[PDB]
Amino acid sequence: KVQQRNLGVSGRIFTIESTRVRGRTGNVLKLKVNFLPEIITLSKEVRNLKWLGFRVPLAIVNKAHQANQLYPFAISLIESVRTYERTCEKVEERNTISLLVAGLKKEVQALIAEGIALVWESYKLDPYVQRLAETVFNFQEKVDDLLIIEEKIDLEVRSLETCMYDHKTFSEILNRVQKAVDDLNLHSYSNLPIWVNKLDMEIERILGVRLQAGLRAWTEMFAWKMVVLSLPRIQSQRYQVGVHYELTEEEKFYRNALTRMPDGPVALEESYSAV
Amino acid sequence: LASFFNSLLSKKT
Amino acid sequence: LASFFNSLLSKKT
Amino acid sequence: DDEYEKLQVLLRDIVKRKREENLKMVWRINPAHRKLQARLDQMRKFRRQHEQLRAVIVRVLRDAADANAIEEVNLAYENVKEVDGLDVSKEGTEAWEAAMKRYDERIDRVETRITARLRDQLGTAKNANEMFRIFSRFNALFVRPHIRGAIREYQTQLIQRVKDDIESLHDKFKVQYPQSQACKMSHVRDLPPVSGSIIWAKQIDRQLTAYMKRVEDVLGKGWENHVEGQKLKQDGDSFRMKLNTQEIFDDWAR
Amino acid sequence: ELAAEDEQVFLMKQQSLLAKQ
Amino acid sequence: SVMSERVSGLAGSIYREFERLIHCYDEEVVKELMPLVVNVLENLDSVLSENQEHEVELELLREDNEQLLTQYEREKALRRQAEEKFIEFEDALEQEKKELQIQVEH
Amino acid sequence: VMSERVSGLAGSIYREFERLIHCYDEEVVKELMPLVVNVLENLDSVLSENQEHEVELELLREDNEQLLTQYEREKALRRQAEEKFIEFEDALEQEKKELQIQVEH
Repeated sequence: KVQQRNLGVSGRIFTIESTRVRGRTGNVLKLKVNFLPEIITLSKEVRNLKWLGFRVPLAIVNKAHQANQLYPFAISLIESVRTYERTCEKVEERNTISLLVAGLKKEVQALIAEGIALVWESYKLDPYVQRLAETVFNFQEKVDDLLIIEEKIDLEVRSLETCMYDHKTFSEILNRVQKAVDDLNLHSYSNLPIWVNKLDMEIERILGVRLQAGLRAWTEMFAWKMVVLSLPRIQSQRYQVGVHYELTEEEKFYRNALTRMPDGPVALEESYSAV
Repeated sequence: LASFFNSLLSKKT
Repeated sequence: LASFFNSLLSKKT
Repeated sequence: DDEYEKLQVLLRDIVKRKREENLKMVWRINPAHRKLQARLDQMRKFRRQHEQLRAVIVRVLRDAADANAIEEVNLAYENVKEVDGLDVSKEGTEAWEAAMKRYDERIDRVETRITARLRDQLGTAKNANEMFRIFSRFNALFVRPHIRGAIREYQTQLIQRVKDDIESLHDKFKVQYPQSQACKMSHVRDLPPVSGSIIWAKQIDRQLTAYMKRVEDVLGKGWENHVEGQKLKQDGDSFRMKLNTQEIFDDWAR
Repeated sequence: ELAAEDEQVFLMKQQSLLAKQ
Repeated sequence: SVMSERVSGLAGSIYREFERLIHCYDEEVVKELMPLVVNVLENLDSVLSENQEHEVELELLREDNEQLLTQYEREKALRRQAEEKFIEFEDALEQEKKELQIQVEH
Repeated sequence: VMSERVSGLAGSIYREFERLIHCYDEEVVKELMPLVVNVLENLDSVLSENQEHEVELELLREDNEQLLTQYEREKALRRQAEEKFIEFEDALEQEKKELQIQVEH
């Protein structure tokens, strides 16, 4: 059966096959490494049966030796592509964070697309393996780190409705959120200001709800609205220094929270009507 | 690049 | 290259 | 070796051309100089690490314990030196083996003695700065794996102190140059604000490089691949990417 | 911004590059 | 042909001087000098764009040289490791088959 | 050394400069000298740097091609040696165990 099948490793290292996957009407085509597991089991069988005194043909031993001299690049490629597929499925689980890791996905896809041109017997196979494995491990740990911080950020945002109306606890919660965004900015993820602004509209809506609750609970008027209105905004690109521009009051504090009033401006009219 | 000073010239024509 | 335009200028000043 | 390989190729292709004139054909060769070659290989693999240890020992160990250590190092080298190692004969080989064992025992005793000379660090250093200084002074002794393994409870505290300093400098950079008091103090000392910002960012980067030097000294060589040094090196790289001053200079020039 | 492509169309394009060379 | 910042800066200074000379005397100053300047200005961008291609080709082909050298050295060494294991296996099992031959002959 | 294309364009701006100097006054180019010598020196120096890069490029490309060819030949020799080794392995072990079954007879 082995001398009928005629295994052997040749061609380029990657292989794009298309399978029909259940649950999806179209075919989903995936990426696999051009190294069949039958090659590895053939290597194991040749190393096993040779000691057993069973005479194996010369072409089989030749294929086994060529496989064993090409194995360490192949197993590393298999591990890299499996880790990449697992991490891409993990970021496809949470669609809210796809734009945050576009740069790393672009880098890894570029390293794959460069590596699709390499044949198995090429001289370039030694440093490309190390570079691909390093990049894929870095991408995977960056994704896991961002998953943890995004879960914590969602927890801290959802803790804002149950937070009591005072400037101290609000300032502490926004300080924690600003520190988490600072941690995002230190590791230089892609599309940070867009995601920060998308967070900031949600947090301004939540602060508008809390200001509504405080205003109807009021029904010294000026002092109660400075608890929310003097809260510092979330700054995305704060690590940069040197530009001698000053942000206005609208982009430093939540001074547009009155426009985010869910019942319209009538709650402010109802507040002023009692005076 | 040639456009810059061509515009420079056509100001008064 | 300085000397040549230098001559250009001082040749009659 | 290469001339012998080419000649052996010549004997191969002449004996395959002389099959009908030869019945028995063996290739048993045991040259007499291979044992000498192994002797000089072992002699370099003694003398190299002896030079590496001895240069460091006479460099940085300038108490009677240090004089005892350098005298015992000299005694070990003289005890090996007094044995004629060029003899390929058997009695000379056993004398060489005995000299190697004696040198190894003397060197390991000296290593443990200077380990005990290095374990009085808490009894001497009461603060992390002088412990930093004495750790920097005695850095070259940590190429030895036993000395590297001997100091482990100090390295974690030193890494935590360096991480605290790095976080403190991160909070220093948390405020910007316009909101800093450094801009005011530079303007009162006739520094233009662009150049003051360039100066401020460069001195922050210099402090970052000094702390990277400190962690390289504390963890020894290969610190970037360590358990604690990996995060430190990655965050230092990512911070130095944000500390460059090219774009502000270009905008000023424009 | 930065917008890395969808993986499916990217590796169909890479499949075409595999086939053409 | 993307213009660099340095060529744009010195062309801006040329633009400054040309506007100053246009305002100072007349229009007739610039009418033959600017086509003799703009081609040199294009040549600066062209030679910088070619030079950067030279630099990236130099880096990639240099690193491919240091890849080739060590790969060939490792491959020569592992050919040598094939070439004495052959000899050791050969004379050892030839001596064993010879002792087997003489013991089966007697 | 001054390059010839820069020398020709230099001659173009030299006769232009002579025209503007003779035509109006002597302050026509008093603010134009250290700009234009900087531009021409920039072109000359970058072209000289290109000239160095070209010759070092051709040297490293040539011995790159040589190293590629000799490494490919070393691959051929290594694979041939391993194949000869495993063939001689199997053949000698084959007739050796044929000898020991002959012994057991």
